[PDB]
Amino acid sequence: SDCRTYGFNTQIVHAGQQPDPSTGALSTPIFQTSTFVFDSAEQGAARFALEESGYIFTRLGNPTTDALEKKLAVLERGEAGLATASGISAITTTLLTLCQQGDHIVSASAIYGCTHAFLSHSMPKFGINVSFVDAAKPEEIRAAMRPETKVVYIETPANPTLSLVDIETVAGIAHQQGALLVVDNTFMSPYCQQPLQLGADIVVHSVTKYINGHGDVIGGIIVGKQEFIDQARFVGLKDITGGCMSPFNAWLTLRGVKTLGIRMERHCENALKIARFLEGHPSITRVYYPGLSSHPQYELGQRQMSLPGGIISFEIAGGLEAGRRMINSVELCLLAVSLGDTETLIQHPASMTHSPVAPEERLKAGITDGLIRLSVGLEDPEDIINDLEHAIRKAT
Amino acid sequence: SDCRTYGFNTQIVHAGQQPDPSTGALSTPIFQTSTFVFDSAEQGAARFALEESGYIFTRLGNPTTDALEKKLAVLERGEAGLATASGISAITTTLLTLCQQGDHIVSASAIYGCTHAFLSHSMPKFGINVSFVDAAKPEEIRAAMRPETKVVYIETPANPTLSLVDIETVAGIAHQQGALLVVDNTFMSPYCQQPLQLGADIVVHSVTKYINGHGDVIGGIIVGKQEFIDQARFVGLKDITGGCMSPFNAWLTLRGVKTLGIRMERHCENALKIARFLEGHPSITRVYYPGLSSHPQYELGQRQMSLPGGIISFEIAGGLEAGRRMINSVELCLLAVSLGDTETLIQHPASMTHSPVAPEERLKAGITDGLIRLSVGLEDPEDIINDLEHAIRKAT
Amino acid sequence: SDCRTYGFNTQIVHAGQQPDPSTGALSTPIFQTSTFVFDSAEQGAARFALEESGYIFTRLGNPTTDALEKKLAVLERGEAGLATASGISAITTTLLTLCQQGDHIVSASAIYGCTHAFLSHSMPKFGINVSFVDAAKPEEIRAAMRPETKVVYIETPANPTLSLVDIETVAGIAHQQGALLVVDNTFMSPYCQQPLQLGADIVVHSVTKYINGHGDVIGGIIVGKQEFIDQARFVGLKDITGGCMSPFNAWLTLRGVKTLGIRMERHCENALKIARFLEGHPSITRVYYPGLSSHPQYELGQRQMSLPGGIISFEIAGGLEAGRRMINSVELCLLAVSLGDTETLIQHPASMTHSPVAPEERLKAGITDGLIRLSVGLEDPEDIINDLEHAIRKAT
Amino acid sequence: SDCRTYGFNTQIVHAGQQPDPSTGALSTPIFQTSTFVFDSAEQGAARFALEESGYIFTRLGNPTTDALEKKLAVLERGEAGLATASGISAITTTLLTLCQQGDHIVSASAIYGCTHAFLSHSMPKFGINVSFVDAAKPEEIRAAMRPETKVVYIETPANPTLSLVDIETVAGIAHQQGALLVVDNTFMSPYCQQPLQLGADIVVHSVTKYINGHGDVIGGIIVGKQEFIDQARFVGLKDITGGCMSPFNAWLTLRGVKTLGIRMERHCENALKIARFLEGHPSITRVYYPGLSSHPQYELGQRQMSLPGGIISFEIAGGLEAGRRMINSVELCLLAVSLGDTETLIQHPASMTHSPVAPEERLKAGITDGLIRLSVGLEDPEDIINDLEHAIRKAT
Repeated sequence: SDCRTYGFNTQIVHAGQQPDPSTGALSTPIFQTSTFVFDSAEQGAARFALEESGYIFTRLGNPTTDALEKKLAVLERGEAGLATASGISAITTTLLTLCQQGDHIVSASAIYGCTHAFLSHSMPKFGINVSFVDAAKPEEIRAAMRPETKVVYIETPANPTLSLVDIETVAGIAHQQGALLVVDNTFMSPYCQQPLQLGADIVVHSVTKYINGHGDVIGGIIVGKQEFIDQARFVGLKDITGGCMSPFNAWLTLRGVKTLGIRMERHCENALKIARFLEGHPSITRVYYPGLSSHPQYELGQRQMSLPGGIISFEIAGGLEAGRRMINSVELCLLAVSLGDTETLIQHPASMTHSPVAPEERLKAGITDGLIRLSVGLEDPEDIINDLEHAIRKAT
Repeated sequence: SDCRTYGFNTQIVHAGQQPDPSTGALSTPIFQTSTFVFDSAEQGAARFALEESGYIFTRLGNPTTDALEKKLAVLERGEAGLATASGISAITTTLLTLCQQGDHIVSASAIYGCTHAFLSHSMPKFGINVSFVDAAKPEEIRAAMRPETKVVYIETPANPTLSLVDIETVAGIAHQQGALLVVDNTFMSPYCQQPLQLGADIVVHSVTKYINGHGDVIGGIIVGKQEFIDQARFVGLKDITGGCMSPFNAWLTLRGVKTLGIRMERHCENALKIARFLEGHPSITRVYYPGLSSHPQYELGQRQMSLPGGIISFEIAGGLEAGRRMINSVELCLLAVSLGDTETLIQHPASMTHSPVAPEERLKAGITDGLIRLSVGLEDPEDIINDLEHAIRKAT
Repeated sequence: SDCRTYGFNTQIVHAGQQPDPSTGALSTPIFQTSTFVFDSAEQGAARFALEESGYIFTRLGNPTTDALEKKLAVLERGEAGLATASGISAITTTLLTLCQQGDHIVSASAIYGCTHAFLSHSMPKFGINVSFVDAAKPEEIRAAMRPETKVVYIETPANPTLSLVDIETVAGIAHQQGALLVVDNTFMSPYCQQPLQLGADIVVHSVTKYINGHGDVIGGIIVGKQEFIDQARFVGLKDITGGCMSPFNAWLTLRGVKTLGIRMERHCENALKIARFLEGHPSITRVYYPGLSSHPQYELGQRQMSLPGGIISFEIAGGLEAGRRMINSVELCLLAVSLGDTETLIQHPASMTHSPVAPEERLKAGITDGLIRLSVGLEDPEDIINDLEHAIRKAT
Repeated sequence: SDCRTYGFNTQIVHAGQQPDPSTGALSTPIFQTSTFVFDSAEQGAARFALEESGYIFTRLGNPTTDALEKKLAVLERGEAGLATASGISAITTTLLTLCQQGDHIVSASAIYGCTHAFLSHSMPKFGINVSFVDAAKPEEIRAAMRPETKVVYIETPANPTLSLVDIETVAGIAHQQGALLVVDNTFMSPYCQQPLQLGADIVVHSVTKYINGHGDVIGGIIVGKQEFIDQARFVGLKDITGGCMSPFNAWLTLRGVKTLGIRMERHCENALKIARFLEGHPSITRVYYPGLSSHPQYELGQRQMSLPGGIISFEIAGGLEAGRRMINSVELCLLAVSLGDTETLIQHPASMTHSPVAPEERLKAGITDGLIRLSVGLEDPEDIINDLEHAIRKAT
């Protein structure tokens, strides 16, 4: 049929893929090649004028990476996809394709840090100005728009305390004033949230996280309309960042994404159990998780997301020293700064990533001294709860 | 000892590599990982302040890719290396790290086309102006410099007719006026030409070509001083292009580069034989190759390069139709647009890549109707000559 | 702690694995090496006398493949593991290590065909005789034992009609007469059945099927006591079959097995729904599935297996021509002879694999003209049922 | 044309390979798949009766590994090839396919040790007897043949002292009495020696050594007539050893073998220089190398081999303690037991591999206390000579 017609789990498995026409191989072959041969001089010009269907060099396009791009276009309900070297490269290829000297961007403040440096330092050095706002208050977005504004940029849920942004409302706003809305959907995956279906124009992900899911690939993807994707490919990728994905990396992420549905169901079932345990514990002051009915935006969460996610933040009694003790006493959870792997990962920003930042500066950035972030994996939830209970008790 | 002390062939083999300290594995392991675990909260902050020796996430750095970077630093005689997703990404990470709105660049006109689009369209859209000149005349370089000029950019040899640029003379010029010189050494590899030893500040390569050598990796490398490489890594890569190399790609290129010396000796021995054959053939009007004593810059070539290279251009009698016939009649050489593989590759720009460009426009770009470009491989030179003789005879 | 202490899902994730001691890499590195270097002459003899802990050459042992072997030892509750090139190599390395000229084997008749050729042709040519029996009747096993009998060999469930063998009862029998029991657990995986816990001495699997799960690796594993595994390694592998697993293949199977629990739960949930649909359909004469209470050995199944599996056989009304029509009319299920992949696979032995065998010969081998075998995947069960209903209706 | 018509270097590059018909990809794709899909029930039976051209499962055959097999068939001038998991598996698949209970084998004594255990212990346990002789004296081969003799087995050159066997003379002998001759050509590669052209029936190699050449693959190949290769595939591989090669391993060895000609020329040029240096050194008692005119079989070497190889053995003054000191004092050569890598490898059997064997037993096995074996790599020969001179001087 057409893969766009089956159920969502059937699409995760089949979309963008078929048996190799030449041999019947069921697995997508790894086309680990730099160049592609023509059968005549005429076929050579046909392709080079983009008139012919074909490949020319991998930096431009490849059969392996084309399969991954078509799969993720189906899952997010967009026209076309484009793969990239990193999550960062997906966001920069995007915004450097759209913007030029004299343009303006409105951005959420609560976004990924490497993204925050690109927007606050690199963009202004090329003539592109950025205003940062609290995107949980849609009126702040409206008040910062200018006649020069080309793009509005948001993430949801947002780190470190998992606050939300009302995608449908923000899209309407940006579009009223002739801007595009760009959403980073890395935290949720297309299994749990679909920003294009709520009005967004372009969606980006680090596949490094849940879409791959196995902790062994650095990569990104951009999904949107065909006429935007063509410019992102033939200008942004080709003539600006040079951030292409390797064919082996595309094959590993096609392999990881086959299990996306069954991994997201288990991540989210395990995280709800662990968040209820932490909510009842007398040494934990706060628990930030969208699935708990005390979250300040619980009802928006219930309309916009099909599940509440695999990430939890929480605050331990006793501040900086207590969080340092808790982290040093886990024996099953692993200390690391990534997320979305099959193993449970834990980190304590105040004593780890943000140790050089000044207390009152982190504080205005949402990061208290006792805040711990947990990426819940696929282990038995009992075992994770037991490791947490033991480390909390010691710490406190 | 110190790898910087052995002969050049010994360095190609050993530099940047050692047996795995943990197991004795002779091959560099493939660290195909997205993240790295800390043993305590304290080790986590140590590394994050860059105080500690270690890895954090692969986008930033990885043990596999660190080996490739250290090897190529040794071979070019530079302080440090930085690997990247493509040849394009090496050049863009470089120039976007150095330049900002209001700066100026002086560039050769005879450069790789994707590089020509980045410089003529993308840079001016960010506030960075570029002047193009004929770099074989060092006076044109001098006359275009301005008080705003940060960088001079050259390739040598240059495509499509293999003209040269006097690296030592151009370095002196740029430095007199306080600019940096950036050289693309893709065509020669560090086995045949060493731009840092002649005065250049930074060297870039597509490893896609000879450094890998096997037609199965898209990649780049930048070599320079440690204080420039640190900024290219922690700002250009991390916060601008996001163009990191995958660890599998770094491992394949470490494997390919082991044979660089013996491949470059054979490429260059085969190309001199084939260029002498073509020079004596009555249906060939011109032969462009640095090893023929009739090349207009033969003596500069003899001082700056240790061998004359594996690439040849040549013009066939009868213009456009004759070149189309010749290309369609080879049976051993393959039609393709890359170079530096183990197989011999042939292309005819006028009927292939540049068919949509207007005759008189290509002409001013050095490309006549009869020009063919040949990348000589590792086959028996007799067999390649026989395939050429047969196709020329038919065509003409 | 000790991985042998956590819950089963925690073990699937963590057992046999840890962060790389040298770098902190979370993913097991790929040690794609043929040899290992010594630091002195003395360390060289230490290892060669097996006194020292270390590696020597990969055919013998490797850090990547050692991780997979230790994981699967934990999951089956055995002392040690040994990886191999194929499912076949696991069974042959096993039985050629145990047996010699003049020995005897008692085997089930209902086993995998390539195994049936090794036992009926290759073994007798080396002096080793084999008696085949119906292993669902434990008295037939007892009546075939001889004073020379070293090994009893069984599979359960068994193909093509999914009959069972009572592992606990057969172990007791073999042991009473001083033989070992060897069980092929390929169909169930250690998530659903644990033969060593019921009395078996040695368990073998093709990892090609569910343990890998992704249709991209050919491989096997043998699990047992350390003193048997040492002989299988240093004699059977080293001096008889030479069937070692590559380190890349071990890394892909470690990656696939991370999801084993969540894949087996979904395979088995989807297969029960599809088997109930087929049981109610008027054009299907029989349905063979252990989860249906009409299976002749339902209660044994309920004691020995934790779930009923992802495989179903069934007979369509109208014999040979009807089965050929049904197979040619599916549009989502794929025609192929493997099983345990993420995609649903279908086959019709009478018109496909066994077309050259004589009707009455196949018949005595359990294979009727209308028998179809289905390997249920991870797609939406509604979509699979709809594709079956459509193809059955046409066929019939 | 037909690849069988070009020169030898052209064949190393091109034979068995072509651009992918479906996409034009120049590199052979990696078909990393376990199964292959049929388009109808009829195509399924066609292939299963071996009537149709196609693949079924990788254990049996694969497009990647088929390319490697066809290349090596061309290079050795045989009809067909068959790839395998290890060098050992190539030899065992071979001899277990040919022989059965009651048969006899005549073998050289001076062969690889793992091969010596298979022949002296495993074969007699299956009813197959073996007589060992000194194959440098063709009369000993003749005197051991019996009416039961099916196969004669030789290696040349032979380890540890590089003595030779006259292939043409031994073939004539075996054939006079109706046996097959099987030659292990691992030490030479098909670039330097071609046993099928001198009368041998079957040739085997470990590709682990020179054919791969890069120290990162364990593998083997068997080359012979099509009717022998078919039985080795459909019976020996399928029903006896199960020793198939993975498709990634076949792709790495296709990539390594592209440089075989240029690597063997440099290995052999470097080894002749190093063997002349050692021949003139007053602390070295003997030098075994086929290229020195004092080798006892120099003239046979000059007729049978096109170059003299990359391996050297030599004896240091002072016996066991002197060899232990020399090995512990090299700083560029690496201590290891493999050979044929791009790095120079050294070993001292008496203090390393054979430390547990009794002095007088090793002695009868050709191994004196002072014997060192050197595998010469691709480094600068000056650097290797300097490292040897320094270590010899200290030792002595």
